[PDB]
Amino acid sequence: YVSPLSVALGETARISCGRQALGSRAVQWYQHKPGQAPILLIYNNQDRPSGIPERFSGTPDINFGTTATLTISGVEVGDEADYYCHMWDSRSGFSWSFGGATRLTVLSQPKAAPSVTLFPPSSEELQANKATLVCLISDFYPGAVTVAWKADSSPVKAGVETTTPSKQSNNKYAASSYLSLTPEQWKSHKSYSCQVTHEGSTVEKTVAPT
Amino acid sequence: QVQLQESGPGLVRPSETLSVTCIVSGGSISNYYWTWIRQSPGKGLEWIGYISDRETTTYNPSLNSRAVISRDTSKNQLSLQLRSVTTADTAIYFCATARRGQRIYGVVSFGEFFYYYYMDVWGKGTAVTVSSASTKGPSVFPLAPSSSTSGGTAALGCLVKDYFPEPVTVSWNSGALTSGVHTFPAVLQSSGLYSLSSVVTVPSSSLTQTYICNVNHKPSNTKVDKKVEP
Amino acid sequence: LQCTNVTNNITDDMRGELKNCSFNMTTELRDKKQKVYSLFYRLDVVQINNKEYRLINCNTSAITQACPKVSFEPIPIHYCAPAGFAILKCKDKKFNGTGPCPSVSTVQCTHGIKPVVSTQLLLNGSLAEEEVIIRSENITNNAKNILVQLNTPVQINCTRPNNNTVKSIRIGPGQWFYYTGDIIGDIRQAHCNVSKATWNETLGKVVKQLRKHFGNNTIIRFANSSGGDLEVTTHSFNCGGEFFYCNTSGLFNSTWISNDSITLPCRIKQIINMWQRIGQAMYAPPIQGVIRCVSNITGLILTRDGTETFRPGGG
Amino acid sequence: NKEYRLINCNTSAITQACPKVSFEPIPIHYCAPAGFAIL
Ligand SMILES: *[C@@H]1O[C@H](CO)[C@@H](O[C@@H]2O[C@H](CO)[C@@H](O[C@@H]3O[C@H](CO[C@H]4O[C@H](CO[C@H]5O[C@H](CO)[C@@H](O)[C@H](O)[C@@H]5O[C@H]5O[C@H](CO)[C@@H](O)[C@H](O)[C@@H]5O)[C@@H](O)[C@H](O[C@H]5O[C@H](CO)[C@@H](O)[C@H](O)[C@@H]5O)[C@@H]4O)[C@@H](O)[C@H](O[C@H]4O[C@H](CO)[C@@H](O)[C@H](O)[C@@H]4O[C@H]4O[C@H](CO)[C@@H](O)[C@H](O)[C@@H]4O[C@H]4O[C@H](CO)[C@@H](O)[C@H](O)[C@@H]4O)[C@@H]3O)[C@H](O)[C@H]2NC(C)=O)[C@H](O)[C@H]1NC(C)=O
Ligand SMILES: *[C@@H]1O[C@H](CO)[C@@H](O[C@@H]2O[C@H](CO)[C@@H](O[C@@H]3O[C@H](CO)[C@@H](O)[C@H](O)[C@@H]3O)[C@H](O)[C@H]2NC(C)=O)[C@H](O)[C@H]1NC(C)=O
Ligand SMILES: *[C@@H]1O[C@H](CO)[C@@H](O[C@@H]2O[C@H](CO)[C@@H](O)[C@H](O)[C@H]2NC(C)=O)[C@H](O)[C@H]1NC(C)=O
Ligand SMILES: *[C@@H]1O[C@H](CO)[C@@H](O[C@@H]2O[C@H](CO)[C@@H](O)[C@H](O)[C@H]2NC(C)=O)[C@H](O)[C@H]1NC(C)=O
Ligand SMILES: *[C@@H]1O[C@H](CO)[C@@H](O[C@@H]2O[C@H](CO)[C@@H](O)[C@H](O)[C@H]2NC(C)=O)[C@H](O)[C@H]1NC(C)=O
Ligand SMILES: *[C@@H]1O[C@H](CO)[C@@H](O)[C@H](O)[C@H]1NC(C)=O
Ligand SMILES: *[C@@H]1O[C@H](CO)[C@@H](O)[C@H](O)[C@H]1NC(C)=O
Ligand SMILES: *[C@@H]1O[C@H](CO)[C@@H](O)[C@H](O)[C@H]1NC(C)=O
Ligand SMILES: *[C@@H]1O[C@H](CO)[C@@H](O)[C@H](O)[C@H]1NC(C)=O
Ligand SMILES: *[C@@H]1O[C@H](CO)[C@@H](O)[C@H](O)[C@H]1NC(C)=O
Ligand SMILES: *[C@@H]1O[C@H](CO)[C@@H](O)[C@H](O)[C@H]1NC(C)=O
Ligand SMILES: *[C@@H]1O[C@H](CO)[C@@H](O)[C@H](O)[C@H]1NC(C)=O
Ligand SMILES: *[C@@H]1O[C@H](CO)[C@@H](O)[C@H](O)[C@H]1NC(C)=O
Ligand SMILES: *[C@@H]1O[C@H](CO)[C@@H](O)[C@H](O)[C@H]1NC(C)=O
Repeated sequence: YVSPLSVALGETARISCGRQALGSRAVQWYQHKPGQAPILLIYNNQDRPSGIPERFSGTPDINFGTTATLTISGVEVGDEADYYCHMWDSRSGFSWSFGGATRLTVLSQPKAAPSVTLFPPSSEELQANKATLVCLISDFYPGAVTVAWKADSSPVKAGVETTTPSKQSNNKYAASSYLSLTPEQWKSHKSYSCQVTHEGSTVEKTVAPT
Repeated sequence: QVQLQESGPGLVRPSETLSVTCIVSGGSISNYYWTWIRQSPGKGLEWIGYISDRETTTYNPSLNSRAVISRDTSKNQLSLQLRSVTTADTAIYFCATARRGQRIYGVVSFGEFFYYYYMDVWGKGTAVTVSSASTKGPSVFPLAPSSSTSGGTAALGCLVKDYFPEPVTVSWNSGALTSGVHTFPAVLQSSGLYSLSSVVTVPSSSLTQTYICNVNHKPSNTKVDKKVEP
Repeated sequence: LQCTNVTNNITDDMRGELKNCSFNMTTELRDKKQKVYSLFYRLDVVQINNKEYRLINCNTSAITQACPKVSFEPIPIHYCAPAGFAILKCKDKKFNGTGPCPSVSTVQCTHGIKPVVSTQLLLNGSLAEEEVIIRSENITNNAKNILVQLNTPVQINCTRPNNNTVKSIRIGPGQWFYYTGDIIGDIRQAHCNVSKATWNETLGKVVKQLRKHFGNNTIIRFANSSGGDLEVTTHSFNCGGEFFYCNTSGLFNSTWISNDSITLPCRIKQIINMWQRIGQAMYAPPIQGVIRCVSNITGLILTRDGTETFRPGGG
Repeated sequence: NKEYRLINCNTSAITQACPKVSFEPIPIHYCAPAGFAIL
């Protein structure tokens, strides 16, 4: 499974590799973003492919006894991804499974107030005798928010479907919440308020039938 | 100098033959090694098998009883087939080119060396899901603006109602508009279907510019172009 | 013994060469026992038939280990005669080994002589002053071994790179056995090097003098040993404390007509029986660390077969 | 518990004396061979 690591922004990090070798090694260091194309940083302990910046480096085993640590100088927000450490040594055979995933985290990022937008059910969806209030949150950090629905003043607590926050291209987070209701209940209550609590701040968006 | 592009069905029934194809545009397929890797949710990524330039295959022992990899000569493509798939084979499949290096620590004559492999160039990746439920086409409903901030910047979007399975590709004006666009992760409703929404932030002075959202669901072969208007 | 391979994890070739063996053994108290494990070379154990094994010496002899303080490294020995007796040294540089010597001297003691027990290759011996000298009782008899003495020594580099460890285990009251504990680092093969060009040159100067008793035109060749016991068909010697047996097919593999370095794989023994009487066996206690010894090959023990072929040996 | 063991077991082998020899010391006169003397 995955093991966590926490590094400050701009400081150098040393990622430790598990299941260290018993003999001569030609290790591989792979960077994998969730769902994207994985990109290796190191194929031979020292060597890197063309295009990889000099910030990433791997420890050669110049004398037997050294461990494989992935050293990153000037850690930025884009370096936050999983890191796999493929291990090949003389004493062991064909290594099929990659090394344990290393969840790198870059602390001290600038927090962002959540950009919230509330959409009432569309006319064509109401034509289908269904309603889904859609509350979207974009461009916020850290990705830890709580969503609450309000009918006028009473909470809803029913028919709510919320996704875990997922990163976008802005290196901030994005999330969505769907409140499924019948058209009669949508027109029943005066207005509906989506409340997003981010850390100690709280943002409320209200929408009402025309 | 090599570009890889994965192509797969996205949905396969249980106990069948999953087939995916990786298209290569960079160079010849008989010069470098090639391999398949799969990323399953909740688990670390697994190395399943590889094919050499001399056309020799090797497979991971856990799935070697079920997997096979082939390489096309006329087409710059490499295919992967998996027999008798179950609910555990659902994953994002990546094709990758690989280079064979041998690491030597002693005398060449004695042996005392081993081959190590590394995958420098990868493909974008194709998602493959396994389920017995049939395919569903997405319903698209235009979420109109509220006429949202004080004035200038305002938000609109398109709601992709319940569908099956992932993913859904959403574009705007057939790719003409790119500023402020943001597509959000889908949600798995209790019905067993995914629903998403894609929004755009545009100035209120521009509001009509005839914004058309194009939704493509490959598993259902549905291309839906929907207009939005207040 | 209950024995397993040490899992090379590579192609299953030399897994038996070195083997992990667990067994029950006595302790300092008569009523209690202790179950322990060790590492045994392939050459010291034989199967039963499952993964059961047993020591080679059990069916044939009683076994005793050497005390770990005495060293098997040979040191010079000067042999001397008492009062009223003398040693006659012949100083002729072309002495055939038999017959009248014209220049004779007398001594009370010989020079420093190292008791090097070797086979097919004489190690750390004396050097011929000129040419290379060939000696045999009846050179025309193939049943008499041929002793070749060199004038230019050929250097040999022997090594076991396995970083072995010793494990002290109490067998009885006042008894501490020394097992092979573990192997630190890589598991490689013990082997010996000799420079190829020097060996070729010395083989040439050997055959030029061999032609003095068989003819200039007759073609002779060199091949490996023809068979017999282990100690005869191999280059057998004691390096660093442990007993090495090196395959010599890569040395005598040339046919010579009228007119970089090579390496030899070596295996390791520690259960050795005496070459005169079988019924007494010695266990060589394992030596810690990496073993490496450099020696001078200075002589050969060849055997004729009856063109001609020569095969080494001499047990 | 009340279990015990001999002191010599962990360190040495043990042998008992034969019960006929006496450890009582008796006089010893040390002497030199021919050609030597004691001062
Ligand atoms: C008795 O007789 C015996 C037989 O005659 C004799 O046996 C000899 O034993 C010794 C040891 O006991 C053996 O020595 C070993 O040699 C190994 C091989 O070294 C050769 O190969 C490497 C690698 O070659 C690749 O890379 C270069 C570029 O660097 C390319 O040009 C090559 O083409 C090749 O790359 C391609 O090909 C590969 C294979 O197809 C592909 O995989 C690859 O992708 C490419 O396509 C060369 O670099 C070596 O060159 C060096 O030596 C020459 C002379 O030959 C010198 O000019 C100069 O010094 C060169 O630097 C050589 O040609 C070694 O790997 C091995 O040493 C490693 O292992 C030990 C033990 O684990 C480590 O402690 C040690 O640190 C070494 O690790 C280094 O190297 C590896 C390999 O990359 C690294 O991964 C590792 O991190 C570390 O790198 C560090 O050091 C590098 C420099 O050394 C540096 O560049 C790095 O950046 C990093 O800092 C060991 O020395 C010897 O081979 C035996 N003899 C024979 C004939 O086999 C015995 O001695 C005799 N005597 C006795 C028993 O007493
Ligand atoms: C032929 O003679 C040579 C020397 O005359 C022998 O080489 C000697 O081998 C021994 C055992 O391998 C070496 O002893 C070791 O010395 C190192 C020194 O650092 C020490 O650390 C070890 O604990 C061990 O005592 C010895 O040094 C070495 N002599 C030289 C000059 O290097 C060789 O073994 C002889 N050949 C045969 C077959 O006996
Ligand atoms: C191996 O042979 C060489 C050459 O005969 C020996 O080197 C000689 O050693 C003697 C005695 O120590 C010296 O008097 C000579 O001057 C040395 N000559 C040279 C050229 O080095 C060497 O000692 C021999 N080694 C062994 C272990 O027998
Ligand atoms: C063989 O293994 C031993 C350990 O079993 C190694 O001994 C170490 O040597 C280094 C040398 O600086 C010391 O710092 C360590 O304290 C030693 N370890 C112990 C446990 O004593 C030895 O170096 C190895 N030899 C080879 C050739 O690999
Ligand atoms: C056996 O080992 C010795 C020493 O390890 C080798 O002799 C060395 O040769 C180099 C030549 O490059 C010299 O620079 C050193 O001074 C030599 N060492 C000594 C102690 O003289 C020798 O070449 C090896 N022989 C073989 C056949 O490999
Ligand atoms: C070691 O492996 C070899 C490989 O064929 C096998 O023949 C042998 O029985 C094995 N021995 C043990 C003790 O596992
Ligand atoms: C030691 O004796 C026990 C007796 O129960 C036996 O089970 C065990 O196999 C013996 N040890 C070995 C290595 O066979
Ligand atoms: C002891 O066993 C070995 C194993 O093959 C055999 O070669 C040898 O002849 C046996 N010795 C006796 C005396 O039975
Ligand atoms: C050795 O040389 C001497 C010198 O004449 C000779 O008499 C003798 O026959 C030779 N013996 C052999 C076996 O060559
Ligand atoms: C040497 O051997 C041959 C046959 O092998 C024999 O005829 C001859 O008599 C032997 N030489 C001596 C001196 O006995
Ligand atoms: C062999 O060659 C030598 C030259 O060193 C020569 O003196 C001798 O006469 C030759 N022998 C014969 C039989 O021709
Ligand atoms: C020695 O090596 C040769 C080839 O290198 C091989 O044919 C022969 O069988 C080997 N001898 C032994 C005893 O292993
Ligand atoms: C022995 O010589 C033959 C002929 O040159 C060669 O083919 C073979 O490889 C040699 N073997 C060894 C062990 O040197
Ligand atoms: C044996 O036991 C005694 C009891 O204290 C202890 O002093 C002594 O060191 C032990 N001997 C050994 C070799 O451990």
